[PDB]
Amino acid sequence: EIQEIVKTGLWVGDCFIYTSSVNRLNYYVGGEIVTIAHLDRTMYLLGYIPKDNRLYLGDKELNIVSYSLLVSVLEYQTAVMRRDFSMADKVLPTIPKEQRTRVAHFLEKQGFKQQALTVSTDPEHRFEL
Amino acid sequence: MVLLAAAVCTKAGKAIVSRQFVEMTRTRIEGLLAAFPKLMNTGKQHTFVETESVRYVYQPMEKLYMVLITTKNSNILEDLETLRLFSRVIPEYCRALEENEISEHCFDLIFAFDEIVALGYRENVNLAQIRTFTE
Amino acid sequence: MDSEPPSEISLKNDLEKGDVKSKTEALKKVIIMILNGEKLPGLLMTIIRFVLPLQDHTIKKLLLVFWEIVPKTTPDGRLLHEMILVCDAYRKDLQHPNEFIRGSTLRFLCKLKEAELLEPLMPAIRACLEHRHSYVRRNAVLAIYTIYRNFEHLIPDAPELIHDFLVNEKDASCKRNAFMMLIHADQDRALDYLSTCIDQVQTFGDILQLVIVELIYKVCHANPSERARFIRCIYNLLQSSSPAVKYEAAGTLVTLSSAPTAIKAAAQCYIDLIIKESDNNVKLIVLDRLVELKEHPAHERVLQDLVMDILRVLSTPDLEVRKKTLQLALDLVSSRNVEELVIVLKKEVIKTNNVSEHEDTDKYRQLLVRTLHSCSVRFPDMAANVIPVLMEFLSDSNEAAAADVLEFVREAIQRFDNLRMLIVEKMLEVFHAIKSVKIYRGALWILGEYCSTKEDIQSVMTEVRRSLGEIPIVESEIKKEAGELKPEEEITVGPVQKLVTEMGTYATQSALSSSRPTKKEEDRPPLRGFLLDGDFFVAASLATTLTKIALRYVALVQEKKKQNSFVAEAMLLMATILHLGKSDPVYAEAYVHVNQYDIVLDVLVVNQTSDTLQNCTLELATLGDLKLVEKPSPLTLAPHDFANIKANVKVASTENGIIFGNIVYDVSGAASDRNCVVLSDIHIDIMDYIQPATCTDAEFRQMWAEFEWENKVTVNTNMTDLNDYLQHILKSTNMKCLTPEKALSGYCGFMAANLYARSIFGEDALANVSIEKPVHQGPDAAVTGHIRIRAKSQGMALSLGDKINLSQKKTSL
Repeated sequence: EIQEIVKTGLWVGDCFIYTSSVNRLNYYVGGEIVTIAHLDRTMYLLGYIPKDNRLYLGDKELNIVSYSLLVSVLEYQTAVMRRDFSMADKVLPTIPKEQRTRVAHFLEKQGFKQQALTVSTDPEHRFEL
Repeated sequence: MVLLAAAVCTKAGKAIVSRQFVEMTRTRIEGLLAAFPKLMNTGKQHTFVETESVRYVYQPMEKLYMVLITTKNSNILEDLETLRLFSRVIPEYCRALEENEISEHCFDLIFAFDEIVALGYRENVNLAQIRTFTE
Repeated sequence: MDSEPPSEISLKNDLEKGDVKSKTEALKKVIIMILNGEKLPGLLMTIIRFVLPLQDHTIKKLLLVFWEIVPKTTPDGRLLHEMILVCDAYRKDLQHPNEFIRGSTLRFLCKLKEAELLEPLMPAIRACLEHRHSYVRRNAVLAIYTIYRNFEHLIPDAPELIHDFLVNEKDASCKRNAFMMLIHADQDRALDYLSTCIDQVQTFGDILQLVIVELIYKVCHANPSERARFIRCIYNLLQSSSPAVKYEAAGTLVTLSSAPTAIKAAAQCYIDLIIKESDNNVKLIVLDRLVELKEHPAHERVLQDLVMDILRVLSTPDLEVRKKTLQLALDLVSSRNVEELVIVLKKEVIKTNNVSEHEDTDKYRQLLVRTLHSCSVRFPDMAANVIPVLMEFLSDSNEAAAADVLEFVREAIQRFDNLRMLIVEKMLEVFHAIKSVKIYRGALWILGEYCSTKEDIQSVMTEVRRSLGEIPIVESEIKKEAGELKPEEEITVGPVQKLVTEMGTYATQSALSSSRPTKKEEDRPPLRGFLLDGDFFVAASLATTLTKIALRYVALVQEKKKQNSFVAEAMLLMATILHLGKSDPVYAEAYVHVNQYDIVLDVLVVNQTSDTLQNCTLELATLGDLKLVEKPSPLTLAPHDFANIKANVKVASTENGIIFGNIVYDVSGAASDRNCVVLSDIHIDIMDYIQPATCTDAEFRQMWAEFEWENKVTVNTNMTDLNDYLQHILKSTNMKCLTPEKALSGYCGFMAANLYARSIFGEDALANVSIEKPVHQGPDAAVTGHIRIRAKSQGMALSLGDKINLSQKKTSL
């Protein structure tokens, strides 16, 4: 059961990307809820059109807004969920600063403090691990 | 006591009617009410304003201030709630606030004050409850 | 009867009259005069007589009212007994079928901590043991607790009477309505019972259970009371880097600044903090959490930066919110402050792009050029951005608009040596339409330093040199400037050498060159031509000439410490500068004594006379800001009495209507014309009345400006520094030596003190004590100090002026 409520949602693979009533775009992996991104306003998932390389959102308007799904983050975290911590580390060169620390914290929550230590950019997170 | 006094003020520069639950604030009551409620309790149109190290909670009605004062506090909701219940009880006695009519019903208001807040602890009152007493 | 202290004779009459209304009104009038604090015992027998047994609630309620605010004091109609006229027939009142009279009686009776009513209040719990209302049961737990408080901490108050004696507190927990007067010192079993009650709550009652016993294992269980405790409990379980995202704190918090812009400004601050925790350099201060709203994905839709743009402000919302917002742009994003300040400055500073950011008032324009430019001086990357934007500033092409632009950029070149070669050609352009000083000054400096780069210069300079506008300060700036950089690298009909010729003529010489200069006579008296005239050893060439000076920057120039800088964005700074950050014969003999830190005025009162002075009373008076902490109290001053009587003294009070002199001391005795005499004990001054307060350099400076302090005296025995005599004496005329206004060196080094006080005289008091202690071969007057003084109409200025000399008193009786 997932913490952030699903106002609307979409399945990208077996991973569920949904909007939340917090305006949070989160994805469900593992039975764990991660925030892929923050929505600034209330948005609904029209669908994911591979052509545009985008997820198409709409406001109150019958027009288009687009969010590309942050696949590198999602794949890091998904791999972590599966208990493929090394695999998620291959993703890490393309996870930036603070995101490596976060993804590391994901890795850690699932378990393996050390692999999380190598990816975490932040020294403090390394130091605690 | 947590609640020093429960006081109805005129910003004429005096406490029009007021209640001292146990003998402490006699003359003290008038000076506090007279200075601070004149400045809107020194407020800015905020229900809580604290001055000279005494918490003043208030509501303006005309040239008059209905005032609750504390210098200690147990909870946020509570201080407002006794003031609020007081504000249901006060127009039954005096038809809004106004110094002459407040003055005439010193007994009414004062009795409500004892009943509402007893030994500084905020009891509850209601206009029907008030009736049994002044009957 | 609002407050009328003499009316007690009429009240007695009104109190019994055979008309119930009149009696009620009378008793009511007594209540209102006591509450204010006025006369009441005369009445007592009358008051007490009608009301006593009756179940008729209103008079009874009125009498019940008067017994909690003065019962002890009034004694005509009551006297002292165990079953007083407060409670004797109020046992009937307690035992009436109507709940109101019983309830009321119980409530006042138990409320008193009176020992002459201790027994009657104890079985007074009977009146409310039966609970006809929520009010009756609450009235009971509070009354048992009040009985417990009143000398019954043992077995007189603890068990049950028939249902409560300290057990309503237990009962309340399981009953339909709760209220626990059990906060301290009461039954353990009830405390335990309240815990059970957290679940089976009554909400008012829950606030009473909760003040006693807090912290839950749950989320909640319901109701505002539990909810209010809960945010406290949450802050515990995550203290770490503020709350960050405010919990249930948010609801009260808005009202905390209802006046009205300040809430948004505050809210904006929290929202900025929350975004991210950055590097936290100089004005990069965002705390809270590192990731919780990120910053800056390239796939995030419609992005974080949209909210960040609000914070970049010209005033885009209102001024209070503006000042907060500019700091807040700087705080989330920059390098320090420099990066986001350049962007922000680019928007604010004057252009040809938008005319909603340009203005024809010269100082503001200039300041805005300096703010943009200070970013370069701070950080390199900004130099490259600044120079092209500066040229856009110029493109406005008003005399003045060019002018301001030229003035900063020229400073930038002093910092930024042969890096801004490119700008020179742009800078010349608007130099020809001219009505001001500033344009000439600045242009002549760019065109002058930059000469190697260009070759135009006779042509550009010459239209201006024969044009008019305002030219004082033009002279100074052109004087050091015109030749510079490379000896022969220009030519239009005047090479660099013609320029040196020109440069010299403009400074103070004479020469046909650029169709003569506009003026020659220099700016402010000290500057003159001569230094530069001597100079240009090697004709306008980088060596040890004007060029050197021009392509170098005076002292250290780095940061935003205000060394070729101006410290952020010019509009935000005005607000920061504003912020001061202020923090019958009678004989007396007397001395002041202190034992065990008790300060007392010793007085001895002497009757050297054989005559009678009986009727002798001694008083110390409250004059104004002087006060008695206890007058001398002996009834002494009798035939040939010597006595020592101690009058305790205070220095701090509030003004009384009687005289304001030294110390008044009053002895009374026999005589009927001068029953009271005023006679003196030793000196206390007018100066006491002043109240000490302090200033910082900003408050001092503001007040200096605010009102004049020209007035000076020189005070002897200011030979010494600030710390010694001068501080101690200044203290006694309630002053204090704070911050400096000095400028010390090997030739300078008068000690300077900035003084402040806020006198209870309708004035402040300020002064500067300058101590002329020789740090030169020719001192003012040697050791001594001149105190420059003021007060707000300089009526206390004078007090400062003489109370920094000397001051001492002693006696040895």
